[PDB]
Amino acid sequence: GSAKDVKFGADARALMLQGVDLLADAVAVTMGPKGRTVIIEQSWGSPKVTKDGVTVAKSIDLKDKYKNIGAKLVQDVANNTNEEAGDGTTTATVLARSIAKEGFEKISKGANPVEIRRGVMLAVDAVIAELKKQSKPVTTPEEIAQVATISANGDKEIGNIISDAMKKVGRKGVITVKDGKTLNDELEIIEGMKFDRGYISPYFINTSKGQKCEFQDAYVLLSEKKISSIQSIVPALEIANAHRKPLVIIAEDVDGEALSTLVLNRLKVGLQVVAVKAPGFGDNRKNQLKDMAIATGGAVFGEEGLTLNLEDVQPHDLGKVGEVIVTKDDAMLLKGKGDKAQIEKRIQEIIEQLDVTTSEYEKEKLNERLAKLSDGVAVLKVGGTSDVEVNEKKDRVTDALNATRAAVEEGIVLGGGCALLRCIPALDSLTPANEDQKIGIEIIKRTLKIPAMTIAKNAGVEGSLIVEKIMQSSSEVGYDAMAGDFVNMVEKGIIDPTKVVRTALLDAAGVASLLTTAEVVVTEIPK
Amino acid sequence: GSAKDVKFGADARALMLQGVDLLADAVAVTMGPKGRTVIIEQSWGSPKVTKDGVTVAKSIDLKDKYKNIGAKLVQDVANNTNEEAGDGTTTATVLARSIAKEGFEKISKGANPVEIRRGVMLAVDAVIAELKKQSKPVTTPEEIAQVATISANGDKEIGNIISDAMKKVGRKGVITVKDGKTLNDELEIIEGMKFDRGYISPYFINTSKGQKCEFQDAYVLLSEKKISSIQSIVPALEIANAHRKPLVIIAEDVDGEALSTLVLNRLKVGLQVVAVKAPGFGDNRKNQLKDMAIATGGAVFGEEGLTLNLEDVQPHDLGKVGEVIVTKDDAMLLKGKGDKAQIEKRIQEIIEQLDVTTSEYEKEKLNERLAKLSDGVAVLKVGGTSDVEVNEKKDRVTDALNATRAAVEEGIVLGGGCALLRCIPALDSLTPANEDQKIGIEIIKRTLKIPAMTIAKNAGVEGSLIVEKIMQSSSEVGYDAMAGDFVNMVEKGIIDPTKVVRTALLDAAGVASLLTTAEVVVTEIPK
Amino acid sequence: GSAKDVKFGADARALMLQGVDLLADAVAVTMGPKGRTVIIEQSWGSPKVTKDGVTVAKSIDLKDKYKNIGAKLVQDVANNTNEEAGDGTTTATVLARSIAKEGFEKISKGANPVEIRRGVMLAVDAVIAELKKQSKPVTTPEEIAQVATISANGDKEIGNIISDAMKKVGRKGVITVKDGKTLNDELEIIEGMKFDRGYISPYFINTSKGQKCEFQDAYVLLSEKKISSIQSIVPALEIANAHRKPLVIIAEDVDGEALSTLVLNRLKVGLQVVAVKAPGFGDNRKNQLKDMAIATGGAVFGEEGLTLNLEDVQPHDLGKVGEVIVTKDDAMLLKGKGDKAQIEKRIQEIIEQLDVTTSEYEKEKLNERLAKLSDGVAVLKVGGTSDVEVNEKKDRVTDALNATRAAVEEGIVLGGGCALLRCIPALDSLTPANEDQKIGIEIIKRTLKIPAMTIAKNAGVEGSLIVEKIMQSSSEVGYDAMAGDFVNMVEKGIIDPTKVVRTALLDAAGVASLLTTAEVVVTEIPK
Ligand SMILES: Nc1ncnc2c1ncn2[C@@H]1O[C@H](COP(=O)(O)OP(=O)(O)OP(=O)(O)O)[C@@H](O)[C@H]1O
Ligand SMILES: Nc1ncnc2c1ncn2[C@@H]1O[C@H](COP(=O)(O)OP(=O)(O)OP(=O)(O)O)[C@@H](O)[C@H]1O
Ligand SMILES: Nc1ncnc2c1ncn2[C@@H]1O[C@H](COP(=O)(O)OP(=O)(O)OP(=O)(O)O)[C@@H](O)[C@H]1O
Ligand SMILES: [K+]
Ligand SMILES: [K+]
Ligand SMILES: [K+]
Ligand SMILES: [Mg+2]
Ligand SMILES: [Mg+2]
Ligand SMILES: [Mg+2]
Repeated sequence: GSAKDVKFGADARALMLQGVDLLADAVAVTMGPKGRTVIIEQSWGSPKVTKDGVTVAKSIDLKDKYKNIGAKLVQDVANNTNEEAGDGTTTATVLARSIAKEGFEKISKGANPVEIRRGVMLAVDAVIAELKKQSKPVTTPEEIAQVATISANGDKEIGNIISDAMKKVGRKGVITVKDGKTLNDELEIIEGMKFDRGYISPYFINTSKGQKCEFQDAYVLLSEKKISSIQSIVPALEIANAHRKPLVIIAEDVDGEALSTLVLNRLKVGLQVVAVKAPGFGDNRKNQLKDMAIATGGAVFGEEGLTLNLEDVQPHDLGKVGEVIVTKDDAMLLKGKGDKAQIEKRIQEIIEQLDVTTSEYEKEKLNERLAKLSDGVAVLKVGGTSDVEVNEKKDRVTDALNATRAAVEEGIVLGGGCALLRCIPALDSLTPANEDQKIGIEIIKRTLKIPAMTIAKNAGVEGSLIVEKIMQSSSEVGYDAMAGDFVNMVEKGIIDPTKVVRTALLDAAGVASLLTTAEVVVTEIPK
Repeated sequence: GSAKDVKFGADARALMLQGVDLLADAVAVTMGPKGRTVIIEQSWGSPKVTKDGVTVAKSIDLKDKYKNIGAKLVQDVANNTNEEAGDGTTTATVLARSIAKEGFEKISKGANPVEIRRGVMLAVDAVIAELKKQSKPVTTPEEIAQVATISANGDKEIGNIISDAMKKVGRKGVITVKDGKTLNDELEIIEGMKFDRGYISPYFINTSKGQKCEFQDAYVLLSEKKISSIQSIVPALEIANAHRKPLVIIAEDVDGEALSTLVLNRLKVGLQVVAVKAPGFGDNRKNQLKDMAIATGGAVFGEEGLTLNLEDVQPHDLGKVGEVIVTKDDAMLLKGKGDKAQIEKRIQEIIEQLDVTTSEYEKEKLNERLAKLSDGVAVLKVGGTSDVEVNEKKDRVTDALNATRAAVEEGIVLGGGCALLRCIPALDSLTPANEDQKIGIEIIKRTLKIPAMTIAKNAGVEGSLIVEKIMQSSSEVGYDAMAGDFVNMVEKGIIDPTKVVRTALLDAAGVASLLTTAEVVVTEIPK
Repeated sequence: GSAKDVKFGADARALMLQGVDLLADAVAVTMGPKGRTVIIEQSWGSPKVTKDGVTVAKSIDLKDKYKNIGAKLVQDVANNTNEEAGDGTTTATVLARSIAKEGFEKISKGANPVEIRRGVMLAVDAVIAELKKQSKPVTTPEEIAQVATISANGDKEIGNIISDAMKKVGRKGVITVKDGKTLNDELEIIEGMKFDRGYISPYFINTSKGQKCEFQDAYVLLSEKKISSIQSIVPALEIANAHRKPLVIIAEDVDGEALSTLVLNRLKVGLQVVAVKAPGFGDNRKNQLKDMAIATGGAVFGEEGLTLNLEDVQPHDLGKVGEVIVTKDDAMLLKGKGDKAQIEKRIQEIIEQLDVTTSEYEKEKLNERLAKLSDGVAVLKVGGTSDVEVNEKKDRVTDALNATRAAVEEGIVLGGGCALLRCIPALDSLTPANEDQKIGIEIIKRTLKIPAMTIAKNAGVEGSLIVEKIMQSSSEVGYDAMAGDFVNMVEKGIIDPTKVVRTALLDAAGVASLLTTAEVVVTEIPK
């Protein structure tokens, strides 16, 4: 409806490339062991100091809307890489800038940018196949410590404490990061669990920093049926809220009108309540529900056997937890106030059920329930002098945790950008169908050298010479930019998760190759 | 006396470097066989298209006076290289920019830039000594053709015609360049003379294109003594007024009172007249005077023997020339209208004088006089379609002539910037006296790679990789950027004059190392 | 000196292409039999209506200096085509625009525009050779009338009167164009003379419309020797001052003081005088001076035989002419007041001298002198109702005369742009040395279709379809754009001079391929 400005061809592509180049130039200074930090002014308080690429990317918006379009596209690259992998956002940003620049350079009258994008996608699929060929699984805790050390900008203490938390809890166990009042980082093992169901409505977020709902010493209400009716929730609301404590409502399916009343009580008067869907798709749902009620000290409502209704609720039928953390994709409970003897009885019942199962699939669920109820969770308190140092270290510790989980689930490859450098001969064996696919393959081939060049450039040396010497060396030799010398990467611990590398490459390639197909750009005229 | 703006330290150096970088970025696009051209708008008509570095440097002035200071200093580098060598101005410009940038980067509180300049000078002296050690004298006309071909941006026709002109006339003979009316270039051999005395007053310049006085079918007046009195020039100026041919007055020392009269008659009514000092010191001066008089048909006035006064001049005692060209440092006569028999008698007299002398010093003067009478003068007429193409081609022809004469004088070294690349181990063997001299030596060492990197960069390849592969290769192997491959440069003809390389390096180094000593910049406030 | 603005690469090239495109779009509307006219506002009086391409080109200057540079370069193309051939300036303009656009489109990082220019020159040489093979000489006066009709925008009356003037006077004879007081054009045969020597000083121009010096009923002074002394010109100038007829001074060589006095008298008080160099080299010069002194009724001064000095001049020793027209390169006398018996005696003497010559070179000079004395001068009086119509028609008549003389000199080819279309297979049989020469050859190959496409576009039809059907037809078939149908071009008389076509192509190609080598543009900042 509003008036629009329309730009065509080379001028529009140059303006979007200027926006892409500005955002990527800001992001790229943080890459590698010799990367620097970015200070972002916050509107409410102290400025934020970060080395995290997606944090820098999300904080940059440009007044020129043509440049802002390219900035938003590179921001999409960084955000998608952060959501899918939790690391490698700087790598994804510089790869996206490289693909966008080399694709913009190749636009001519006879060129077909859609087929160039098809060649880019084919080359990226070939590189991802080569990366999966080069990947090896993580077998030792030393590799875990090395991955967490590299991902935390070379901090050996973070790698050691993450390796210790993974040894004490498990490789698939849950580890969380929260603020510490001391100067040094500390690791504690406490009671709790995490399940992979997020919140149902986005109106319960009272902490806008992490988009999560955080309550302490809250009631948790369990039910086998869907907690729906007004005569089921309103007396429950009165009993739970009116006991000077918050409320957590775990149910099967919650969609309609009662949560709108919950949102009305949250926004107008300030009801501290949260509602989460229950996990499971069968009898495992009921088993985890009973385990929840035993661990929190609460009771199952609307069950088939006892038939306890939500119309008659008593305060002794509600579980008490020391903390509840609800995010978009998962929620978790800390320090339930349930009886220890009942938890031990349920654990022994789980042991007996494991002793009488051989289906090789219910054993997995029973072992998961036993690990959820037995070994506890890991909490990392990040020390530091001030809030800015603590937040920067939180960013690095979260990066290290995400990269360590990715390395556990999908293995490791050579770090320092050498893994992408070793996939160039896989591109050399490709036969393009036409000239535009050859252009796209060559774009990806010249893009694959960019992360190692950026890492070497941030170290103050010439990146092209370093990359050439890496390619002329054997397959195990790369460049330690911190020590500034050519070493065996595996024995020096400079390794990357395979998932992070392939996620960054795919997320950069899709958006940047889509961007290079543009001929016309339409913007609103500024008012 | 006007108001001034004063800037200190890093901001002033950054603005000066911005001006230096702007001028050097404009100049550097013309370097090498794949360099491009610069179009400069002319106020009086058609724009000029040039590949010549000093023309681009002279054509750029900046409104910001802090940037304009650095622009003027780099312009001084280019102009000094053009005056001293006639070639290599683009190389001097990029070397000066490199030295200025690395010197500005290395300035700290404890740094002493004067001692850094001392270390720069010591390193440049070492590199020039290595260049003299690496030089090879020119022995074959094929080397002459190769030098003239390389200096003329690679076309073999200019190199061949310059080689033919130097075969017909001689290695030390005089060759001139002027406009041609045909499409193709052509070489002619006509009879004439050249001596190394320029004009005495700058008011005789009629052609502002080359700051030279050009007359055709002109009178030549000769005298052994100084043409001094007013009554010595009143018959001469009366004959010039009464015979309609421009007057060339060659004398010993001309100053003060009647040169001012010639200026007055040139500016008010427009008398075509020029005054040149006589060449030689002693009997050689009067011998050359008699040679000029008998070659042009004129007579020597005020001589010791005949005692012919300047008060009584007859029209048959004045020489006639088909052309006279008077530049700042030399003068030339072409097509003297003298008797052939008298010239032949003078030539046989010179031969007989040589036959009875063995002094081995004035034998050189006698051979010079015989060459001036008998060897000939080459004229290159540059063909083309328009004035812009003709001027652009004459730039390269003049560059090739200057480089060929320099190669005759001082020999040849490897082209493509490889000669400077082979002087890096000479810097590696130096022991600096202190830290600042070490800084200057490292500045020169990193500067020595700049010309080859610029040549490779203009060829569309990565200059650092090319320079690394050259340095890892044998001493005879360099990079042909025209063919894009690594070749033996002597047998492929890619060679440079030694004088051009050392002149460009010295002229860049002195000015740029003086520039890097600055802390305070004082400019006038614009009105 | 003054502050400069420097632009790099694609933006500067786009700005100069905008200037080239604007000037060529203005010029191209006048092309062909259905071209339209351009009105140019004049500062002093009525606007000028023209179909002439170089007149439109020289009248356009742009405030944007970057666009004005390309405008000046295309103006140089048009001016060089007008000077060398006198026709085909619109064709040269559109060819130059085509070459500039296609060369600007083909510039990339790896492209070498200098070698592209070399390929352009090689392709243009091949096309010019093919045009010379395709050319045929003019044999019949019907071909003369057809050429003059085509060049005068289809005006058969102009072609007929030019053919009649060439039948009465000769194909190599002299024909002049001036204003007429009637409505229709007239042809008058007078007795007069023309030689190929222009004025010595450019200060003698009185009519700024055509840069020519025109006097009526003028004195003519001749001298075998150079008119040298002030004592030689003072009797002549006192006669020309007293006896009051404009003074034509024919001399051997004039460069000095008396011409400065002539210029001073021209500028201050207004002495209507002209000075022209003497034609010929040797005894032919003396014969011509005696011939024309007798033909004008004057006398030869300073001769070897009679020895008549320039100090004693009488009014009966000077010739009288009805008109004198002195341009930059040639001069003419009309209606010399000589004795008929003396001219007849000299003509019979020339016949007697022809009867005793067999060297086949002095016979040519004697026949030329006989044709000068007895052939006659044709004068075309151009009719019209007003000055603007007369000026437009005189532009067309001058174009027709230039094209007719070019067709006499070098023959004819097919008109309508078909001659350039038939040279495409000559480019198809070319093997380029590298990729850049291939790019230049392709540029010239696509450019060769532009004139016929422009002619068809001005006719209101689709040019590409017409050019495709011409190329698919036989070699003698072209497109009559006036009749709008495909005909035999020779049979219908749609023919062009070969010299005009090759001159336009060469003049466009040299400047436009030089322009496509630009990377940096330096302009003056406007004040
Ligand atoms: N000592 C080292 N030598 C060489 N490369 C190293 C070294 N330490 C880390 N790297 C490399 O640096 C890269 C990680 O850099 P960084 O963490 O700053 O960026 P990112 O993972 O792309 O983004 P972000 O952490 O901002 O989400 C990896 O490729 C890793 O292999
Ligand atoms: N085919 C080639 N391969 C490699 N280097 C080459 C080749 N041809 C020329 N060169 C190098 O290019 C340089 C000359 O470039 P150019 O003439 O443009 O600049 P310049 O001599 O520094 O300055 P200017 O000519 O503007 O006064 C020399 O170093 C020469 O060795
Ligand atoms: N009837 C016709 N059919 C086709 N082509 C024609 C016809 N008459 C003329 N032409 C062509 O038109 C062109 C002449 O156009 P025009 O005279 O307007 O331009 P020009 O010669 O390039 O420039 P200018 O006359 O302005 O100096 C020639 O190529 C000629 O062959
Ligand atoms: K980073
Ligand atoms: K150059
Ligand atoms: K026209
Ligand atoms: Mg990281
Ligand atoms: Mg040069
Ligand atoms: Mg015409």
